[PDB]
Amino acid sequence: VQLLESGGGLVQPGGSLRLSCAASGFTFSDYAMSWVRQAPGKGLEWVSWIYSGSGNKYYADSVKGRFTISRDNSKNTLYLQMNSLRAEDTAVYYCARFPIARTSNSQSSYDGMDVWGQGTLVTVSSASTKGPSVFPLALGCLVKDYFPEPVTVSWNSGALTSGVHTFPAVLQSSGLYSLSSVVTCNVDHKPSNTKVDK
Amino acid sequence: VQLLESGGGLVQPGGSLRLSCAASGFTFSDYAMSWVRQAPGKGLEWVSWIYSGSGNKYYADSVKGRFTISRDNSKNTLYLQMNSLRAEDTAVYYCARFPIARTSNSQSSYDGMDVWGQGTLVTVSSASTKGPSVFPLALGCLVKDYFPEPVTVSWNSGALTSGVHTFPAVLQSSGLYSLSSVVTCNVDHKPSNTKVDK
Amino acid sequence: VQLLESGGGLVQPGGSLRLSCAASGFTFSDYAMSWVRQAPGKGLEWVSWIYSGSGNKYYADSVKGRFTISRDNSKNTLYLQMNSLRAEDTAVYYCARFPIARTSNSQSSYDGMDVWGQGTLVTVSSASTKGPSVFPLALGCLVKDYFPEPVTVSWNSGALTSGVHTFPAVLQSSGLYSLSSVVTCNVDHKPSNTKVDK
Amino acid sequence: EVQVLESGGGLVQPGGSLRLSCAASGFTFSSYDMSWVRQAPGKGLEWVSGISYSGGSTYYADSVKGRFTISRDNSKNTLYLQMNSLRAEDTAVYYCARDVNFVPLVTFDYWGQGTLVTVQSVLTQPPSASGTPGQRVTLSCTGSSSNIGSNSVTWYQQLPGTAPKLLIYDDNQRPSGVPDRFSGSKSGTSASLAISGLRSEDEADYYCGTWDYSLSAYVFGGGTKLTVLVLTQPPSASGTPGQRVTISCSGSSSNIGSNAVSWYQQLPGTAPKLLIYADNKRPSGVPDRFSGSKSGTSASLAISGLRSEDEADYYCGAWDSSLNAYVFGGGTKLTVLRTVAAPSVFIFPPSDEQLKSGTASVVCLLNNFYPREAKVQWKVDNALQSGNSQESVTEQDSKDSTYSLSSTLTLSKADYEKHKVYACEVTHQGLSSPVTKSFNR
Amino acid sequence: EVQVLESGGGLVQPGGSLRLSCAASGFTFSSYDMSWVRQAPGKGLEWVSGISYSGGSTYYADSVKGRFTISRDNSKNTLYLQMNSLRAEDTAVYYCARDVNFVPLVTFDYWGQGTLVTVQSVLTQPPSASGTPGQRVTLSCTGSSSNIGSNSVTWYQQLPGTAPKLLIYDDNQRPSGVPDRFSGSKSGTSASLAISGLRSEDEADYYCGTWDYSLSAYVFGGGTKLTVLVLTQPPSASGTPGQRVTISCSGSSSNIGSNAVSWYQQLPGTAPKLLIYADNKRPSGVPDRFSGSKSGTSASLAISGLRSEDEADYYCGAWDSSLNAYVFGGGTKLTVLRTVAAPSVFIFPPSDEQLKSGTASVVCLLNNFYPREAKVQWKVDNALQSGNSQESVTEQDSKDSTYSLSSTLTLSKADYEKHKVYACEVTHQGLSSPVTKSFNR
Repeated sequence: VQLLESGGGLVQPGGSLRLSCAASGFTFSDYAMSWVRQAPGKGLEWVSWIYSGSGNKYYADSVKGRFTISRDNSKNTLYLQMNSLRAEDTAVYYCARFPIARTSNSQSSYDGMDVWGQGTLVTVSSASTKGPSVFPLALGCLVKDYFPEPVTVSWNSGALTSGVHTFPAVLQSSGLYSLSSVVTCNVDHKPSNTKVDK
Repeated sequence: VQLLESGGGLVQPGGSLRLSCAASGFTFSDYAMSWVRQAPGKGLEWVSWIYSGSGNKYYADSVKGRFTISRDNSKNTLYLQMNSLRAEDTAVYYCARFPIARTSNSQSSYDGMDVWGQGTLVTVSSASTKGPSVFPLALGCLVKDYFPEPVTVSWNSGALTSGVHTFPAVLQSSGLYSLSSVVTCNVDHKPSNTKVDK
Repeated sequence: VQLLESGGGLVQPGGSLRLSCAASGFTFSDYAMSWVRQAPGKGLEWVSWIYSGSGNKYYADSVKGRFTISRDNSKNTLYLQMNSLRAEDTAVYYCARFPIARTSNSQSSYDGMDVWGQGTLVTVSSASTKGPSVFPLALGCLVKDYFPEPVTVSWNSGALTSGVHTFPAVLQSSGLYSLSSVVTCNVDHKPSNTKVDK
Repeated sequence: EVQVLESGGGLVQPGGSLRLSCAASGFTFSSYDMSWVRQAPGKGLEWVSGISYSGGSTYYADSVKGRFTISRDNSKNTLYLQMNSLRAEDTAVYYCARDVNFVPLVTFDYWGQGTLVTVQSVLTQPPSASGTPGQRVTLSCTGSSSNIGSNSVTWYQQLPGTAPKLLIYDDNQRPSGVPDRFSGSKSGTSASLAISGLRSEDEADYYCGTWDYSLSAYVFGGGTKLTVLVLTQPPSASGTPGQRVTISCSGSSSNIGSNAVSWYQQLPGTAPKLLIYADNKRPSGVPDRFSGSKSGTSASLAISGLRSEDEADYYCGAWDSSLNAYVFGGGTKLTVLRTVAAPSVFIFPPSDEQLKSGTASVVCLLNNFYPREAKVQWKVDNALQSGNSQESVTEQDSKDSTYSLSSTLTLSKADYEKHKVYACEVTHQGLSSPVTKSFNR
Repeated sequence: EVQVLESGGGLVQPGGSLRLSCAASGFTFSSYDMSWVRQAPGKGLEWVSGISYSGGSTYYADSVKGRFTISRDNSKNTLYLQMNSLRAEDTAVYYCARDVNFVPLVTFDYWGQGTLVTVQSVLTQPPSASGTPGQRVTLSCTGSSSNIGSNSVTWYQQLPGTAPKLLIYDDNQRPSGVPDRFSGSKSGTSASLAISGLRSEDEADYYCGTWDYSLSAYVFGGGTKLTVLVLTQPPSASGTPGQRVTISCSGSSSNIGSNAVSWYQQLPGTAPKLLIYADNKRPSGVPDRFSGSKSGTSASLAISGLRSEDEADYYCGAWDSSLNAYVFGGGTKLTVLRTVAAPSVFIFPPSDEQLKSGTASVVCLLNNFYPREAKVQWKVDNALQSGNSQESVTEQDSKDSTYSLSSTLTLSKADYEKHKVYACEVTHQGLSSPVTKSFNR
């Protein structure tokens, strides 16, 4: 069982885009589906829930009207159109399978959000991207002035694993994030699509 | 199940009177009965206990001789003759049903004081009564110079209920009590039998 | 079940002697046996372990070569020859039964040191003995200048038992121990074999 | 089984006749009194008639007196109502009720399913009474000295579209199957029922029934259709390893009381893992120590035997019947009580690529320290920073169960050389004496 | 079932005869040795006689040698004792005991119920031994080299008024049904039983039995009747909402140790509600969080998940066996730990009907403030009142869970106009800066 989200990236305020959640490993039509929002460094904020397209779709009080959830059981996908996006919606979206069908002997997360996907990250901001700048320092390496979060930072491309502590990035005056990996450093920024080996 | 007490009122020191406790909702002869004293703003003093008239009547060490408890199972009433009343006995008397018969499956407050009546109030004092004086003041209304406690004070005859805070009366130099209701005021004094709408 | 040790006493440094452990109350041949050392006011230091004479005998790393353990199942005894004794070995030796045979339903200290004897006391020192000298002080009596530890001190030959506190002896500049019993005093020194009633 | 089937109801015309027959099995039908009771569509119960154990004594309601004949054939154990000269008011649903006790203490326990026949109340029970969940509602019957005072008062709860069900008999007792929640009461010529706490299954019509020694009928009551009208979670619970920590969250009846709560464990940087899915049950693949228990409106997640893997954010989530949302808890931040460690303090002067970049980010680090509370003050030659340094602490270590903090002071390129020495002073419980490496330009 | 019934006991006369017959079923009666054992009323067991598996070898106690004949008919699987030329000392209760093992290691496991026949001990077991609950008591048998040293020692526990029960056999082991608590021991010619920890069910007579290869009898032991040897309540407990508060009261053995404690919740201005009626049990209609537990002399009322409805006076009450009074508890004033609120401060000049009445009661009020501790000082133009103002605070609010206080200064009619300004200063944690409305004449 695996749910893979796609469509998380740079969004202009008031923009429109589409999260696609490919669900595999289970009979997609039998379980309800839901989207759950998590603001960076904040709690789980439920987004929406669906079981059938012709049925009733449920939405959070703050997203009623500007969000639209849908299914495609032929493709085993769950789609979320978000339009007229507001500032507080910059977050990580998880595609979660909500079982609603319990069987006699098989006891399975009935009504519990059972399995959560890796989740994509949506940035609702007009600020443009900027490639990370890596600066080598317990050996460490700062990565400053990259937009937006996240960036994948590692030591020796994952060869050296023990003792690698990564602290969460910060929101600076320029609005540009910065982390540092402490024990070559590999810094991979997907939104700007730059791989840097320092 | 309900126990209603009657006979609480003005008592001259060393006087004599009779508390009558009408008990309904249970087989009176199937449960011991007791009287419990509560001095105003103080704990509960076990007054007395009875099960059968031919049976021994338990009395508190401070009331042995001056109190007499009795039953009337035909009338389903519990009677308490108090005579030669002393000053400390000004209090509230509760008529409490003390179950002493436990049955096999029915588990019921065996030996626990199960149900307590509303309780009457006995004032052992030679001071005469005086009608309450109501003075309108968060809207408030003082009620001063009424004897004895209690007095039923309310806002708009119970129509306005939220925010009505009543503080306990005080014993002044004149010996005359006073409260105030804060948020027309209805002040009903039973011992003097005056209903005042201010 | 009881294990009684014998042979604890004065030992010249580099001397030789024999601890004999008579074991009764159990089938001696079925359980392994062991010797455990406890320096005065210190932790348990395992000495040695045996199960069969023809099998492998195990010894502590500090006693390999200078100690020899053996059994006598006919006499139900466990013997320990200690020779070329060194200074740190002044201690109390416990003869401990180490069950190694667990049966189906009977669950019994399998592999646990099950039962420990009273333990003898071995002093590896060239200093000669000296009879205790009582010094009466809550009543009390001081047993000073006795060698070696232990000495059995009591009040009224064990008749007066409550409140009798005995503190461990000390190693003085002269090397001579001293206790005191506080609440006649009976002081019995086995190594010097003197019974004193003061 | 003491079931009583009944039939003989159908479309008829006024002034005609109709034979209703109900057959009783599972008990000695020839020893218990029985009766026919009538319920007009959308109206309270009206007791038609009643026949004794022997069939000798028959009682009829005065509204139907003289035209209905109640009869009982014990050989086939069946019982008949012969309706003759019918009226328009008789269109209703008919039940035959078994009488537990003799008259006058009539007690109707088992009722027929209902035969739909198409063709005032003595007890002035209130038309309706409104209640709220968890309330104590007293719905009071009312009668004369012949109705309430002398004979037993029996309370029936009729769910919408079902046969009535006995709740209270003999003024006080309850059958085997009625929760103690319902309590009878009777005083003089006025009876009452007290429901302490209400649920969704108490939505029903409650009728009071009493025999009459004067009217010689079992008068019923009128209607009284009883109507029923955020997961607050601790922000950060904690406990020593090996302890049992109780994370108790509470919402409302709509939030958690009437819906299945769930408990999720979100470790730092990872997706949450459902530890509890029912109010109590636990999914496979989760250690048995993670117990769950929902009492009323409060759900408790009990984590026994804490370890370095047990430190995470524990959320409780439950569906809302009112808001229609799977509302989560605030999020309890569970942390283990570790022995206070010694903060290893380091500092780094900014690199020369900082100078080539135009800024200077000088970093100070406190590694392997407990607890979370610690302060770093940038003493730049006996001078304190004024709101420019920013710091964030790590989460509790996955294995060492300790914290790491880094404070970064981001000053201007020209600001780095205008001063000579920069240093960071640390305030923590593990190091009473401050430790600082004073690097120089 | 290996039961052994027995009969043939009744009123007889000295010098007569009596046939006792016991029938054994459930086992091969013709393969196990059996015996007759005797217990004088209020005296230790005395082993009458014993017959082997074949009935060939018979053994008799020398006190009854030559006058009792033990016999065994295997066809009907029954066993008889023919008592002839009886004496006055033979009035006792007789049992027939199954012998698990051969002689000499006799082991009496199953015993008859007892036949009451009306008409010195070799083992010097102590007459009695006193123990305490949780103690380690060693009750030691004693015999010669023929009794204890050579043959197995078996320990029987006879409860008052029942047949004996085997506890220890073969000096060490226990039957299937005897707790490991009991431990046998034997050294030389002295046996013993060790009971580690004692309960109310260890009150019994403990006998040591051993065969003799010289005396040729199964001598028992003697007796050794093992014998086992104001509700002070906190004035004001408290806790934050959602916490579990323990209200622990303690009286005496007469107060609470030997009588059922009860816990009552008196909300302000209302009659108390019984929350706990037994030492542990809880009446219906009370939330399940109100737990009760009486350990020894201390009763604990545990309130889990506090709320605005949980603040009340919690009394513990228990009957006194000595004083003969339902002694209650001092009264614990439970209050919830709320966030400190801001006292809303008001003041009222006395009305003109005060002037028409002859007094002047000026009131100052602090509403919606936490905690209970707060002070009001009547600053009448930089002057403090001298013991004339009186104030009483409200109880914690039923919903807001906060306090309201009112201070009344009752001064003379002429005292109101002799001064110009009256004001009240407030001291509370929620308002560090004092707030006061300075009204004027």
